[PDB]
Amino acid sequence: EQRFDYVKIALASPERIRQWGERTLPNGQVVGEVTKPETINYRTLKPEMDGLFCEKIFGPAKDWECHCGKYKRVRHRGIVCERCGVEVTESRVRRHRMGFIKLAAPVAHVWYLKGIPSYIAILLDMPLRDVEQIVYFNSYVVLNPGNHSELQYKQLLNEDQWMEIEDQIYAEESDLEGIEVGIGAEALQQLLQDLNLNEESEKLRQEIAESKGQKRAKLIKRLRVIDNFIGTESRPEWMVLNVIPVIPPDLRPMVQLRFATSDLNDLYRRVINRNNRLARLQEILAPEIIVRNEKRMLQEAVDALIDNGRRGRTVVGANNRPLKSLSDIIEGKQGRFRQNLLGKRVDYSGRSVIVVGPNLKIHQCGLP
Amino acid sequence: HLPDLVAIQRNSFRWFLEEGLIEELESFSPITDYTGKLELHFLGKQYKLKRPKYDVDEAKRRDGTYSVQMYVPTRLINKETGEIKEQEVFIGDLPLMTDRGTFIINGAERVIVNQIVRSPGVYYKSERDKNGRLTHNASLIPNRGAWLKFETDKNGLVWVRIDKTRKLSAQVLLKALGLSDNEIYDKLRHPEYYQKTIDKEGQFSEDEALMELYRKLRPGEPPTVSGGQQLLESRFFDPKRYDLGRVGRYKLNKKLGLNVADTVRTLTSEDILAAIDYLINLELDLGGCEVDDIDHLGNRRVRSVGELLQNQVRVGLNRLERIIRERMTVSDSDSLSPASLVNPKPLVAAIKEFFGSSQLSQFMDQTNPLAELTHKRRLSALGPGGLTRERAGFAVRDIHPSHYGRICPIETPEGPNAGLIGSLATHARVNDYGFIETPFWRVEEGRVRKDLAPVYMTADQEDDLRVAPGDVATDDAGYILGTTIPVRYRQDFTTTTPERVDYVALSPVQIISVATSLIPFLEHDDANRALMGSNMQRQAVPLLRPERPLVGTGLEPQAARDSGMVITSPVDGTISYVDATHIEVTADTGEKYGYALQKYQRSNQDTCLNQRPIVFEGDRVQRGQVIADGSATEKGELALGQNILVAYMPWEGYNYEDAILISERLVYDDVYTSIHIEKFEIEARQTKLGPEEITREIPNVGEDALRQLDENGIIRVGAWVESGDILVGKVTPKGEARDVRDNSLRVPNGEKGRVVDVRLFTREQGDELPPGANMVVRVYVAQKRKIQVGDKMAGRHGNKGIISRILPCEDMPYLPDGTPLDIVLNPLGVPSRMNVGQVFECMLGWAGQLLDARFKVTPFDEMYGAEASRLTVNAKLSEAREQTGQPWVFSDDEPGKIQVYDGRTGEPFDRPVTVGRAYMLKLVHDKIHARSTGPYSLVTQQPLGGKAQQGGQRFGEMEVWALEAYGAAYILQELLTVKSDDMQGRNEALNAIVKGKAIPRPGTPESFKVLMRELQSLCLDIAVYKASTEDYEEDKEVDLMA
Amino acid sequence: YTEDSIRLYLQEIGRIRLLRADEEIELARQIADLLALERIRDELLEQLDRLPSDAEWAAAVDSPLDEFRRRLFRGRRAKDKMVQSNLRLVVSIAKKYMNRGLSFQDLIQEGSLGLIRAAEKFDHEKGYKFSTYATWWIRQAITRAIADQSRTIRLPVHLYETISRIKKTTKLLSQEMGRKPTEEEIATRMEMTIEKLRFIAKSAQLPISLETPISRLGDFIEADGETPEDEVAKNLLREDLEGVLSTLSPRERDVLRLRYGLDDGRMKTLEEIGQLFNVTRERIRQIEAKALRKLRHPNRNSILKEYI
Ligand SMILES: [Zn+2]
Repeated sequence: EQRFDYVKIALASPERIRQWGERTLPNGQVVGEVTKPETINYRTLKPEMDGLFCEKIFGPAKDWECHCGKYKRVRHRGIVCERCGVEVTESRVRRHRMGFIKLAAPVAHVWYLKGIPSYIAILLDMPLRDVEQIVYFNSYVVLNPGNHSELQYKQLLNEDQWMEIEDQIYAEESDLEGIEVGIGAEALQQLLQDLNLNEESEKLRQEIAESKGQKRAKLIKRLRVIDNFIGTESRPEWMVLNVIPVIPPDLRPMVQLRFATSDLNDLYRRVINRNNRLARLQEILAPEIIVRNEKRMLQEAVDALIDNGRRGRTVVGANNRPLKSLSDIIEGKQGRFRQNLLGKRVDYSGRSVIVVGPNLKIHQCGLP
Repeated sequence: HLPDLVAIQRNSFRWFLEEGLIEELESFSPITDYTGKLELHFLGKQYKLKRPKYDVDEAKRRDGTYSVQMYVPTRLINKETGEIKEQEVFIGDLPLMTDRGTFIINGAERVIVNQIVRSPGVYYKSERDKNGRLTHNASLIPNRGAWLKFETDKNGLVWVRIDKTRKLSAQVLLKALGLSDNEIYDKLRHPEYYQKTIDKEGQFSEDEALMELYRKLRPGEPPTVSGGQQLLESRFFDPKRYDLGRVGRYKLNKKLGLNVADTVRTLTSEDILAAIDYLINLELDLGGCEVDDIDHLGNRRVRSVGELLQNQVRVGLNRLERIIRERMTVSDSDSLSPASLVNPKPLVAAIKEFFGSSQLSQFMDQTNPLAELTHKRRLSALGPGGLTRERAGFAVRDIHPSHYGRICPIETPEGPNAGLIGSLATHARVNDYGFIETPFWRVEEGRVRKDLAPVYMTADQEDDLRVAPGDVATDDAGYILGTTIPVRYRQDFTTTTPERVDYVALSPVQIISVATSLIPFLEHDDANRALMGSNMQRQAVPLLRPERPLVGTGLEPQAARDSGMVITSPVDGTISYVDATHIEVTADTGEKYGYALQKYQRSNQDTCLNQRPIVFEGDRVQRGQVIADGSATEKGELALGQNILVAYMPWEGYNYEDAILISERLVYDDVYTSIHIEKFEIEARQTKLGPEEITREIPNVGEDALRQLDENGIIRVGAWVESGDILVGKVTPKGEARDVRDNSLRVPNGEKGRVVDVRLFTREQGDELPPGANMVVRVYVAQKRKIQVGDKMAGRHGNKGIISRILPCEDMPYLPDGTPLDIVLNPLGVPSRMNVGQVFECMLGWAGQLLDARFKVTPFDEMYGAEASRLTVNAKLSEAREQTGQPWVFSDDEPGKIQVYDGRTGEPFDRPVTVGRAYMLKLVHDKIHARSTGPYSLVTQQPLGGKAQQGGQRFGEMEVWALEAYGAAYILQELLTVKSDDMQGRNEALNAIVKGKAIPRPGTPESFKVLMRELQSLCLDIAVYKASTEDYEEDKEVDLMA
Repeated sequence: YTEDSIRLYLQEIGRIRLLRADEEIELARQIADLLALERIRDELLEQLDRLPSDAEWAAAVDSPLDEFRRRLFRGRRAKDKMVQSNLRLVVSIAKKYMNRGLSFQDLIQEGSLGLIRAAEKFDHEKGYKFSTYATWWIRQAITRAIADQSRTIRLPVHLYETISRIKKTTKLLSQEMGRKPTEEEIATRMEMTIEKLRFIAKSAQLPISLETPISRLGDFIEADGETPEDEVAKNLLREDLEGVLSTLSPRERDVLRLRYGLDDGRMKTLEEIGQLFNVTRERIRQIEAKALRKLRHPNRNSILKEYI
């Protein structure tokens, strides 16, 4: 009698994000990836083709009208054009379809990085500072101790220390084999893929049995998180993002009064610009420092998109005010829940000054 | 002795013009490039000013800005060739302050508010640990720059916390300054206390001091002695990054006891050493040391337009210097002239942003002259450099004893701004450092010396003296009468012999503001109702025919001469020409003076700013005599309300809980009727399809609705427009001849009146139209509003009410002479609110009507007798009774009460009631709103909010809780979905109602779908599921977005 | 362990020592060798329609695979060092546009591409310092990046140049005439129509954010759609039309519905009804006229007169 019974929330895998955004065309071409940081054309005021407001990805700007103007009127329902490949349908779909952005390098979801419980840190059993340094390209991590004697698994290496290790490994007399180091969110993804949850659970349970005090409490928290992951059948490396979803364009409207634009457009443009620059740098074999700085920039841009000002500096706008990111929409007294779901402005309502009507009855009111 | 009331706003601009802009130009004058080849000198002492274009009235009527152009002479000097190309460069456009203390920005009157901030200097504080001793810290705060915090630990250690970084022992800072141990040992008075820190932290030398300072300030970099030195020089020693200010230097010298020159405005070694010594002495309780209070008005300052402007000019000048250096070094050839070197865009932008978009420049309050006057005398604790609403707490919003005679303890807002905005007192003034002063008369051997001139004094000065209030009574000549006299000593109230009083306040109203000084019999009112009355006196509306109060207070003629709307003759002669728009007076032996009067203009608050003449043709006129008067003045003095007959008794429920019952005479006698002028605007733009045209060829309209258009598509001056009437006819080229679309401007629902002005502005006429517009039409519509059910009426003593009934004058109670009353007020509201002063004014007003007199009673009038107000009122009423001859006017058994009869039946009420003449005001503000269906929000598809766009009323979560407690499920579900954002259920419900069927079941509101999409966009795989019915089936994910 | 990102990049930069002119010349020779070798490989890619193997590429240079690979490495490292040691120059140039639409870090990363191109096109034989040639490329890359990434509604580079020239002409006229020039004067001086000038002025504007305080701007903007009220004069209308259609003969009404697309939204010709219906073309025209003539009478259709 009711359409849905329960609401379930889980950790999003990249496959799910792609499914949310990837839709196929009759021609066989698949669409749903935002590749250009372009919103609209300045002269025609018409959305670009592979941008944040594309009609081939999100839907036609005008209902039952094609982008190029080949098809118009309702008569053409479900007819994807051929010149531009836009689906002639209702424009309402522009507020339901998402599309996605594929990242040149993986980034870390700031929610699982910078939280009161740091789930990445708890799972990796590492202090939050070390995880942040690895993520933001301030230290290396020993993904594999290999054959070295003074190197331990998951050990932070400074730049000088890594240079010394490089000198050791490139010595003609070195028996050192199989040492691996990593920096960035890719290293975190490798560490998260290394975790075998069943064995970690068994080891933690055995250690908890022979433990007490704060050590027991910390191992209890680790076991709780690990058991949650075991039950949910979700891989922990999904906390490191390879693709990100794009919100439908009607939820970040770019209306004309001048053009008034949502802050999501600017944040998404930063993400796309940095991702494209990173891809170019990886295509021309740029110096390693430049590529690493671009990866750090991409991580920061995605961070500002997910929650502006949680980790680093706050991205201000044209005026010195914080940009409203995705997290700022669903929280606070001005957030979605408290401003639009638990309380709404309603129709069939009026408001006026009240005077005393002494001849009215208790069940009556005087309405102008 | 009242001086110019709006002088805090003039002195700060006269100062800016005289020596505020010069100091900032000269402070940045010598600009040099990096090669040191070219140098720009700004001879800023010779800045000339170009006369304002247009005019004040032209700027107002054109919707422009009243400003001048600034030109400074400059000289570009080539360091080698020596060619100097002297010239005068355009610096910017400076908006000018009018004769009334205001600015005209974009054709609107604006006022720069005064900001109360913390004064620069050094402030000591003692903090107590949960279990530890008292530990003292000192904060050094400049006019502009970085703060220098000192702290004493529990073990006797001295720490410094540059900026908000980690602490560092004071030895590092003192050695980095370039001081040997002997000098810092000698200057300190108790050197062993600092020797403990020296021993515990190790004697740093200068080199390692700078190394550690650099290491702590900027971690991660290799320390460098020069690096540290430069960091310190840029932090506390750079004249262009650290400014103590004149007040900062003055306060530092006064507190620390130094002697440094007033010209040096940066921190020096002496300063820090002294401050440390004072902290040590305060720790050791030396005797001449004391912690500071930050709410004291001696540690707080006032900034006005001059200072705030100076700062904006400084920022603009920094940007300009950056641009100049960039466009100076790049040039490989000395083909540059000073005209081509300076770019006035950053300075113009900074000044424009300050005057148009800052939160310290405010849209003028212009309801009446009192609101205008108190808007220029307002002190704010909020702004760029003050407090924030969430950070201001209980301590900041209270009355500090040091407010006595400088800030009014009554006049404030109510709500979130309570205690954060105040009003300057009557006699208070601000000196050139920024501290509020107040005047006193000197008292020698118990004699008040009014022959000598008032001695002004600041909050810190009048802490060691014993100051008597302004209500103390003196005998012939000046001796103070009595044996005990109230005085204030060290922010405390005591009593002394009148031979040990040092100063006496000038007036009894020296403690309150100007709006609160206009309330007669104020000492018989509660302070909360006094606040209400003072606040509501500034919301009164100028009426069609104003009238002076009969029980005025004496400050009315002075409260109206500062708004600059009353015209007085400066000349002792005769009047030769009187007109509705012009007055001319010929000096007895001299030239003719001519005045033009404003007529039916419009204020920021849509009231009318009329001006009418008082005199007649061929009239003898003396100097200082009123010639014309404003919209809220009668003959010289303020007039915000009217005097009407009032009785205090309950009606048949129409007086219930502050409601007001009035007579119909207030409607047909044009009492409490006012003129309100509104402005409507239409814009002709250029769309991609084409431009927009103003014409009478409007589609889907008949000639019966184009009667009053001026054959150009615009309504005519003098036409009566009702609701929905077209004002300007416009057509847009829509895309789908039969192609034009109608978006002509029409009167909003519920608005009517006459059209009095239709101004047109097009780019051809030489007007500054918006970027994408091609015609701006502005229409002004005026109307006369009468008192009606739902309007707010008020008195000067805080008694507000809403009119609930307007009775025909043969139903209202009447007097023993046949006069029906004008208003009946409930006495139930008087004793619980303690505004007894209203019961005194009425009675005195009654006497004043009967004696054809007007009484000027000053507040706190009981210094002359034991009960002065009551005795004066009783004597006046008895005198009126004897002069008139009617014994029913005044009765000895019930002084203030006389017999009143019932207009409906003719029977007298059981007991006499209190009647009198009361001075009541009609308050501003258009609030009735209703909606069925209208515009919706973009993201949530919920109805918009706002009266001007057919907005809905919000159903908050408290109302949801209320409906949940009732057990209501269907009212709640219909409100939440069908009437707000069920995008498909709204149309179905509306169609069912129109057709008469049943409203169908709702669906999922649009805000929920928006939230699910946003949560998915946060990389959350949240979804909605339908459970499987049978056993061997999986739960199915439901698609809401379909 | 600082949290600032720019300062961390500046430290990472400072760990590299500036090159000397002889070092620049030496690296330039190795860079040229790498470029020529890359060109050759590109030739092999055209010949093979695939990436050549290192052995095939070594064979194309008549070089032992070891020697060739080491030469390749040396060249890679040389170009890497040339870019790496000049990043300080990139930062020095990029700091001069930190308030134009791109953040400082974006200016640095966009100028790095220009430095890379400059290091790819530097000629030691020219006998000039690398800091002179590289500046042009760094400046060009940053300027292009600003032109293509500073605005939400991106404007083409020619539009930026047009706006700059308009500003310069306006300032020149203001200096010459001693007053603010009018629109017509500027349009004549620019030899362009006034409408083009107004179009440029309108397109140069920056988009205002939805959250500008007015309370935010985004809560005062209506939504595009059909008012629930305007949808009810649609259902109502069709019914009225259908009623008057019922009065017409069955064939007649079918003809009308098909000739106006009342069912499919698509107006059909004569010939589609000529084929779909029984009789052919030139018959449906008669039916259409004989139906309209019935409707045109004041009877059976007068409500719709007000809909006009
Ligand atoms: Zn198409």
